[PDB]
Order: sequence, then structure tokens, then C-alpha cells
Amino acid sequence: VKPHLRHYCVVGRETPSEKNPAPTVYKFEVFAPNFVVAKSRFWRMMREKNKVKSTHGDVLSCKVVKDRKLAARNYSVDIAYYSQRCGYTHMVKEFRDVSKAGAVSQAYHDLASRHRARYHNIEVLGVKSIPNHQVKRLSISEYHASNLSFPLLHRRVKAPRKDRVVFVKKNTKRAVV
Amino acid sequence: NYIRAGRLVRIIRGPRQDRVGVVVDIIDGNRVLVENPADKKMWRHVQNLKNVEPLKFSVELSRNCSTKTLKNVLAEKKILEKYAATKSARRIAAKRAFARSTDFERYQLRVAKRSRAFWTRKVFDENDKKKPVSWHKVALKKLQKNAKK
Amino acid sequence: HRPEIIVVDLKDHVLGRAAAIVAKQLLLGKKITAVRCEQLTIAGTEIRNKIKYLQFLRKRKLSNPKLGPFHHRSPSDIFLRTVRSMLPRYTKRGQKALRQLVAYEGIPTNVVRTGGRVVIPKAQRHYCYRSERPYTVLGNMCKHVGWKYSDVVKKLETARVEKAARHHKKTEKLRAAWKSARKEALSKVSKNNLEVLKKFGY
Amino acid sequence: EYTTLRKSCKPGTIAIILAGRFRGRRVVILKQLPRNGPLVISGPMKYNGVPIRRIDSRYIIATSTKVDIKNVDVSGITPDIFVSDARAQLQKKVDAALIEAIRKDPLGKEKAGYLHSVFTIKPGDAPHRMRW
Amino acid sequence: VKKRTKRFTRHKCELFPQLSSSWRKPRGEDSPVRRRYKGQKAMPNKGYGSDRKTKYITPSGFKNFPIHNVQDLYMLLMQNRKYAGVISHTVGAKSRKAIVRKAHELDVRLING
RNA sequence: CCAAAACCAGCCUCUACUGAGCAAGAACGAGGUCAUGGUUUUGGCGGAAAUGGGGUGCCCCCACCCGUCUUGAAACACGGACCAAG
RNA sequence: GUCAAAACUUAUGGGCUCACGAACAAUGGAUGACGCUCAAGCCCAAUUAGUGCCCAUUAUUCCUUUGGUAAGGGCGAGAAAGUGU
RNA sequence: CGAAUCGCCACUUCUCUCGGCGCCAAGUACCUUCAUAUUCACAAGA
Ligand SMILES: [Mg+2]
Ligand SMILES: [Mg+2]
Ligand SMILES: [Mg+2]
Repeated sequence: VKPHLRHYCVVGRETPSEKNPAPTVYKFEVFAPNFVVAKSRFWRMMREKNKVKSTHGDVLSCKVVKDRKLAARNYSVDIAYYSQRCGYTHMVKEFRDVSKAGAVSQAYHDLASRHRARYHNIEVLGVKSIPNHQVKRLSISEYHASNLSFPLLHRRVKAPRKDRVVFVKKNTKRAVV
Repeated sequence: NYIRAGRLVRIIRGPRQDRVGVVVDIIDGNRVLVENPADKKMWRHVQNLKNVEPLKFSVELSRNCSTKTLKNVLAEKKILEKYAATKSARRIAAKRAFARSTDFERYQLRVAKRSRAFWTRKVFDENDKKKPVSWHKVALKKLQKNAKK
Repeated sequence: HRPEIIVVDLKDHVLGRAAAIVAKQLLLGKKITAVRCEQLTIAGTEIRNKIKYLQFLRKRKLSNPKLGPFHHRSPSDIFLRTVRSMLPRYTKRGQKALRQLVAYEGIPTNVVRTGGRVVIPKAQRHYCYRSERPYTVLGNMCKHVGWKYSDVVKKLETARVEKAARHHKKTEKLRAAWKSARKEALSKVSKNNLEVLKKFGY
Repeated sequence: EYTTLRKSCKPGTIAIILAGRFRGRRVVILKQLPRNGPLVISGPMKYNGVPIRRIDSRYIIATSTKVDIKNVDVSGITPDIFVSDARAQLQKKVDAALIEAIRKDPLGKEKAGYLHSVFTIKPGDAPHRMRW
Repeated sequence: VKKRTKRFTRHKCELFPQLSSSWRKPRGEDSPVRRRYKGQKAMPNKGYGSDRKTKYITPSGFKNFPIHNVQDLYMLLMQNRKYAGVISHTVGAKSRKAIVRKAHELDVRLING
């Protein structure tokens, strides 16, 4: 399916004051289902880092970021996450995908299973595309070879839904349902 | 037959049902980038491998190959024009003609599927002379008992 | 006269998926006739499933086992119990549907040579099991659990097969005729029809 | 005149009878009656044995196939008309016109045979997946 | 077209021969019926009131009006399409002969003529 | 009286921006429907028919014996065989 | 998945898992039962797919009732100055 | 005794990993019966 997580870049600042007349603007890449969550995660880091809070700031740009292309490539996602079982595991897993958004959402499902880690426990720390060689991880390294061929072994080929059937004659594909 | 870049998968169950398209580049083990200049709707996209059925055809090609390179190379083989030639392809366009068909074409078929099923018997009845059939073979031997009486 | 029965061939189907799909069709009024219930598979090693069954067999009324749960050991009786557990077995709607199912070990001579045998693709073993995971063929576990006819059925299954195969080449001259007769039917007077047959793939 | 009779049902179109005495009979739609009234399909009875008679548009399946029967004069089909000589005479005058209108068409030999056809929902058959 | 055609019977009238079928509102905390559990009998309420312009109207379409003697028939002379005289049960077959051949002459309806 | 179709109304369903995307707007067309309103039409039925009620059975489904004191009753808590009169 | 309405076992989604697994020591027996194991389990995400569905005494809407010490209008058979029929 | 049911077959009706036909002329030639059974209504027919 298309990626779970859209790629937002939320930009914002603490709102101007005589206390801080010309406040720093903050860019912040997020991978969120939708902007309202990206805007939220953005204000999470604003208070967890800048001590500025949602009441006192103002997002200047919620906009989603355009995909680099569509060619299959290779992503080093850097993903801190939390648990009672582990309170802050920095962890640069690599994923092979067509987009930063896809590598990242792929990193959430991966991270949610190997670690019972919800979206809001996780925080992406960056998602570089990587060249073939830099990927130390051995799993996706199997897919680098320009000459890689593999079988689609032991397929379950379900019929197109329009054609699916409950009962069929045994060495035939006459329907009987 | 192995899936690799240049393999000519047949999309199965998606919005682009019957359509084929070359495997431009593997992503990981459960996805690929399908492509095919010959159809309008086979612009490069991420098919899942569950969704594709590899075909016996496969142009030689290099991963992440550009599309204009492909509208080239497959043209120099006509892997597509060659593919439609196969009964495996015709069967797909055949069912895709019956489903696409109007009611009078289905008359116009039944008249043939009887015109032929009728001559299947006419050929057979003529050939009924040569055994076997329950009606003729059973009877020729069946008389064997009658001649003995 | 025969009713609109459909004789599901249960070989290499998952027990509980086939039992679930069949149990539904019986409610929708289908009069199914399961066969080769000996050949139903179950996930896991036979030891996993013998122990599951022997924990079943372990359950009886102390007061009077005679009226207790009954532990049928026929793969077919096991499939009927599996399929009655999946339908309203106390309302008459379901007590009825359960009697519309006829399980058999093997495929009995009344049910053979009666018509084509259906299959349940959603309950196929290859469709369900991960292929390299171990699986329990049902009549095989239940041989170890008390079914006494596991070899009676195999002797029967051997006979219908050797018999069905003898009839498959008793008729090879016949099927070969219609293949030849039908191919030369295209060459016959069906001219414009030959183009309406080319379209549509005939 | 007024007519909401749908675009799929037009005069001279072939049309399956879904209900009534003549189920499954392909039948040319000769005309719609003067008000948004029931169609007057006709067999022709020369083929499938369907008399000139009325049918509601809801009870036929207007096939895409038709015949350019603008040439035929179905004017004698009027509501006031609705076996006596005056009527037996009417269809004879019409079916012969309607039947030749079928002849003029290329592929007019099938449509004669196509109207001898009888529709039937055979088992495994899926009209909803059908187009017509 | 009535809301409810069934009687609202007393709870458990069916078990106790003495109990009349006639409704009594259930009481007792634990009454299944007043606690209005779904499988139980219903209780009457304002919501079962019949539609108010079809109310009191007998299937004949007339509202019944009691009648006792021939003079009552003229109480229905001018509204004979609205009211239908139902002669009282205890008027004699004697007098009913008189009410009836007069309820005929006047075009007034009678439920039991 | 039972039906069916139609009509009208109602009702419902089914560009813009951005860098291919949206946080984005309608249109055309068509469908559904009277347990919506008004307009009949057309057929079917007509000693019986028809709608309604009543009775008995079944089917599917729902459904813990009531009164009681009690925080809590289906309670392994009390009172409760039947009916009549009181 | 069946029981059970709904994924006629949907996904053209990701991982994980072989033995169990699915909010608040003794009558035989309980993920509710069956059964499930490329799950019918778990984490995650989804909704026809890189181009959803089912079930409320709930909501909305319609009809009816009742109440309002609610708001108005009015005064072929009816038109009563009226709390209440 | 009026019924509900509505594809058949020795081309499926073996095994182990597009079955044939039928659908209105016994055939692709429309010869040719069908009405008033009067526009749905259990197919009034198997
Ligand atoms: Mg106490
Ligand atoms: Mg269900
Ligand atoms: Mg009948």
C-alpha cells in the first residue's frame, strides 16, 4: 500500500514578543499520517527542545514534501524510540524502499512489531537515502546485486475478487459454490 | 521462472488487472517497480510480488533502467507482441472479450458453439462407424452374442 | 432421482477451515457430501494433535460416561463433530443442516462415479499452511487414537483408484475421438463462426 | 406526448422479455405508446411467436442491438387498439415490414436468428456481470 | 392502522387461572416487566395511543353510538356518515324490529341490525 | 381488495490551490425510494373474494419464577398447589 | 472463519511467532465453542490499494401518541371562545 | 397428490502436482408453429 506516513515539514516559531522580538524559525521534518499530527509532533519537539509550547508558537508551514522520484533505493532511517522495557534506543536500521516516507513508515511497522512501540514513542532522527555500499546491514545487501534473480516460490494465487469461488470441481475451474 | 529485472510480469488482481509489464527494478523481496510503455496505465509503479505473475518472457536488462531505454529494448524484441501470441495471453483477452461482450455477441457465439458442437457430433457420428461408442461399439460387439444365437 | 448434492472432496484441506466453510453452506441449504475425511489435514505435528485429541478423549462424565461426551474416532465422524460445532446444533435449523452433510472416509462407491467432486480453495492445505511447517493428516492421527478402519479405507481407496484408472484408459480411445472430432469440427462449415470462435479464444 | 422511457430503450431495439408469458424472448421494440406508456414490443411472431403486444419498460432488458426500423410504419399501433381479424391483419401488415427492416442490415441474418433466441439464466450465469 | 393489536395482558396471567388477562402495572423491584427487560411483556404507555383522527373508528368507518329506542335514531339523522348506531344489547327483539325498520328508512347505519 | 408501472415533488445515494499532491470546490449524468407527498393509469381477485381479528402449530429469534427485605435476588434467602368469597 | 449480522477466510499491507497466542491439585472442560498456524495469533497500518462492512432503545429523518402551567393562526361534514371529553 | 426444488452427461464422474454440452431449426440455412395468456404477478411449463 501507499505509505502509511506522509512526509511533512512543519515550520514554526515561538510567537513574537518584546521578550523575543525576532524568534528563531524552526524547520522540522516529520513523518505523520496527516498534518494535524505532524503539526502536533512538531509542537512536541518545540517544548521538548525549545521550551516553546503550542499556545505560544505558530506553525508557519504544514506542507507535505514531494517524493524524490520513484526508483527503488535504499534508506538509512535513524529511529529513537521508547519503552518501559527500553527507555531510549537510538537505532539506525536500514530499509529498502522507494521513498523516505515509505522507508519510515516501514520503519514504524518494523519497530512496532520487534518492539511493542506505538507511533508516539518513536521519533525519526533522519532518513538519508544510502548508496549501495554504505549499508552495513546484511539483509538489504542481498538485494544490491544488479544480477539478482529469485523465484516467487509456493505462491498463494487468490483469484481476482470478481472470480473467487467457494466450491470448484476438482481438476477443473468450473465453479460450484 | 525467476523474477528479476527485465522479467515480464503479468499484473493479477489490481486495478490494472490483465496488464503486463517488465520488472524494471526489484525493491525488496516483496515488491518491484513494474513498467510498460506499450500500455497507457503501466507507468512505473510499485507492484507487490504477491500481485504479479511472472511470465516466461523476460528481456535482458539493467536495474533502475530508464523508461525510454525500455520503450527501446522491448521494441527490439517485441516481447509484448510475442506475448499476446500465446494461448496464455489469448485466454486472458478471450475472457476479457466475453465479459466485455454485448448480448448479441453472446448469441453470435452460442450459434458457433453449437455450430461446432453440432459438427463435433456430425464428425463423430461419421466416425461412429469406427468404434468406440456405447451406441455403436457396444452394438457391434453386442450383435456378436446375437450371431451366436 | 438424486437431490442437488455436491460432494466435496476433502483431501488435503485444513480441517477447521473446510469445516467452517462447509458448515456455512449447510446453513445456506447446500446438501454437501464430504469424502476422504481421512485426508483432512491439521496444522502441527501429529503428536500435537494426538495430544489435543487425547485431551478430548480425557473428558467424560464421571457420573456416567455412557451419556458423556462421545469421542468418535472416525475421521468422518470427527469431521461431522467439527462441523456440528460450527452450526446451531440445538435449533432445528442447524440440527437439520448437520444431517444434510454426509461424511465418508475415502470415497464410497455410491458417491464415486456420481459426478465431479468439488474442492474448497479457501480450505486447501497449500493455501493455508506455510508449506514447510509440519502438518497432521487427519486419518493418520486418528489411527493412533482408535480408528480401526484406517487400513480398511486404504485398501478401498486403492481399489477405487486402480479401478478409476483402468476406466480412464478404457475411455482413452473415446476421449481421443471427441478431441479429434472436435478439432476437425472447426474445419467444418462453421466459417463465420470460426471467427466468432477465434475471438473469445475457442 | 411525454416520455421518460429510458435512452437504452429505443424503437427498433432488440429487447429481452423478463416477465410475463414470453420470458427470455428477444423482441424488437416497435414503439412507445402515445403517453409515457408501456412499450409495444413485437416478436415478430414470424420468428419467436411473440404477438404485437404491450410491455412495460421495467419488464424487458433493452439490448444494445437494434434495427433501423424508422422505415417501418408502426402507426397502427395506438393505445385504442388495446384473435380478431382486425388485429391479426395488423401484425401481418407490420411483422412483414418489421421483418424486412431486419433484412436490410448487414449482419441481418443473425438478427433473424438472434430473435429466434430465447434467454435463460443458466446455472453459473451472472447477468449482473453481463453487459448486453 | 393500529399501533398495537395485542392486548397488554397482566404478567403471568397465563400461569394463574384466577388472574384476569386485564392489565395491572407490575410492581416490585425485581419485576422483569417493569424493569422492562427486552424479552418480557410490554407495558401500556402514551406511545401506544392510536392515531387521533382514526381513533374510535370501527372498521366499518363509523364511530359507534349507543342506541336504545327509535327516538335515538334521529340523534344520528344528520350525522349518519359519522356515527353508527349500535343498539343496546337489552332492547327487546320487539323494539329492535322498530329501531331497525326505522334505522333503514332513515339512512343511519346500525352495527347490529 | 391485491398488485404492477409511470408523473411531479420531496429525499437520498452515486475548480482551486499546491509541488504528481491537498487541508480542495462544484458540475453533468444516472439510480434508489411512498413505512414520503400529491397525480391517476393498468391488470389480478370479486355464492364467495378480500382486509382485519380470533384460534391452533410450526419456524427463526428474544426471554432467569414471581412477591419480598436488601448495596446486591435467578439465587443454595424468605412467602408461593388450585380456585371461589372475603 | 463457523456458531453470528458482517472481510462468501478483504488487503494488489509490514513485521514477528511453532507452543503457545487472542481491557476492566484434587467430579471432565473450557481464547465462549469449535477450530485457527503464509492465523481465524501478536504488533502495526489499512479499506479495495503505489490508481470497506455489520450490529443499538443511540444520532439524524419520517409517521403516530402523549405532555408542555409551549408557539402561532382560526372559529360530503364540521367550524364549540375552549384546562380536562 | 395440489404441491417447494429448475442444468445435464459413461467428453467431468482417475490419480498426482475453460471437462463437454445445454440456453429455441439435431443447426447457422430462419425453413418455421406461437397472439385473446389480452403490460409483473409460483414457469399456466419441466
Ligand atoms: Mg444482606
Ligand atoms: Mg455470517
Ligand atoms: Mg408452477
